[PDB]
Amino acid sequence: QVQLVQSGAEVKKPGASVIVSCKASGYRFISHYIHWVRQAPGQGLEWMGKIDPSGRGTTYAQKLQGRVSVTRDTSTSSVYMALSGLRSDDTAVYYCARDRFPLSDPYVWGSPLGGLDVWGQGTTVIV
Amino acid sequence: DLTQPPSVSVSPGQTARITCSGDALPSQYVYWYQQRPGQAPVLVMYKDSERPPGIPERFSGSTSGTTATLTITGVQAEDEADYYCQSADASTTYHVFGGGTKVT
Amino acid sequence: CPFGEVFNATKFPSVYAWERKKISNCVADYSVLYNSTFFSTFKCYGVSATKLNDLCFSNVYADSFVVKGDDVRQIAPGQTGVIADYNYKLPDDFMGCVLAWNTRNIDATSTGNYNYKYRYLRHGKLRPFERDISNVPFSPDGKPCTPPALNCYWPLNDYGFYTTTGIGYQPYRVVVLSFE
Ligand SMILES: *[C@@H]1O[C@H](CO[C@@H]2O[C@@H](C)[C@@H](O)[C@@H](O)[C@@H]2O)[C@@H](O[C@@H]2O[C@H](CO)[C@@H](O[C@@H]3O[C@H](CO)[C@@H](O)[C@H](O)[C@@H]3O)[C@H](O)[C@H]2NC(C)=O)[C@H](O)[C@H]1NC(C)=O
Ligand SMILES: *[C@@H]1O[C@H](CO)[C@@H](O)[C@H](O)[C@H]1NC(C)=O
Repeated sequence: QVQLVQSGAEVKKPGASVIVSCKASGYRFISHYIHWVRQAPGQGLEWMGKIDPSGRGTTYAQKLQGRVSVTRDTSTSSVYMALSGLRSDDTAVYYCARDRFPLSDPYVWGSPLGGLDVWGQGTTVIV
Repeated sequence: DLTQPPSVSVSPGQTARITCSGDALPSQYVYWYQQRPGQAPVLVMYKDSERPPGIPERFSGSTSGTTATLTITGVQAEDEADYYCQSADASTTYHVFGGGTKVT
Repeated sequence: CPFGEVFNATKFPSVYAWERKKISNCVADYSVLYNSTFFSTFKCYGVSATKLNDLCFSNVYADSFVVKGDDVRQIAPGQTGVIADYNYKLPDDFMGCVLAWNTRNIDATSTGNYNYKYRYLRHGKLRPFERDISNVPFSPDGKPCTPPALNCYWPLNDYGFYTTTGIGYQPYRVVVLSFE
């Protein structure tokens, strides 16, 4: 049973750090990438960053580096995202989404990452 | 940087062509998502021509050079949703999303 | 230098319609390539592949395509076949590195991956580093033709990659670095 269960809705101050979780289940957790995508109200989708759950590295957006920090918890099958120093533009619905690409043997370099498949329910935070 | 038209206005019955252009896409896949307003996106096409199960046989992706194209043949009244395209920076870092296309 | 824009690119082309990605105006490490043991060929002509960090080249051109497992050996100076003759010819004075790696887990659907095409008929041999993206009906007597007809074939054939095959038929992504 593949599903990504996120956290609940929250309200924050312009500068208070927020923690949004993404509990995984069903699928083999260290196989697929977990992406992080937000969406401002009235705006299109914005991609923040990804995580390789077997500790192999992070990647963040080119205008969000130094602000967003994601982390993984293999024991609880969860992925957390930390955003430090929110502004008025960081009010969005925060989507935790999977990857449609079973990662395996070493890491067959050349791989198709992206293709966000099993999107979470969306955590809404307001500054 | 991936750009696309903001709206396509089609009556039920015609063919809607949602184009998506980006200079960093002779070598990168396009992933197409639909989002009916209120909930999470649903992946519509992946790897420029392939359609997952549960997506009906009206969508048909394409890629002609540095230009993607999603085609809805026989548009019904439940296709009124935002359509986004996805790519990367010709590496597999910095995934980008399109500007959206409210198909009506 | 961006080597992820070449090697980590998701969509390589076919071998007949190969493409160059010019690498210019940047410092090149070259050591993300030979620190990896999963490369199945990594054959360098002229250079010795560990003395590349102290050489400054004018421009580096990276020819990227996809061949079959047994077709990798035709990517060499002087070799011949249906890939070296009709599809992609390397010069006899080639100075560069030929890198190839087995992408079975990407490019081999179990149904069959009939998206990579090679040219198996032509009128003559290609000159080195040349391209033929033309798909015209090939008639061996030279006259223009229209299939279906006798003595009339399309010049491009499909690899047809399968997951459950040996390593001579598995897809191998090939990047050919050319230095100047
Ligand atoms: C092509 O892409 C692969 C993997 O894709 C990468 O995924 C993330 C990890 C990000 O780094 C993205 O930028 C990128 O798309 C690259 O392989 C990665 O190489 C780096 C550099 O060596 C590795 O980091 C090191 O790994 C060693 C060994 O574990 C550690 O000891 C170090 O502390 C450091 O973390 C990284 O692990 C590796 N990742 C994988 C999955 O193999 C590859 O370098 C890249 N090629 C080019 C030319 O850019
Ligand atoms: C490759 O390995 C050598 C080992 O001596 C090391 O010095 C070098 O930094 C490595 N290169 C990369 C890109 O990790």
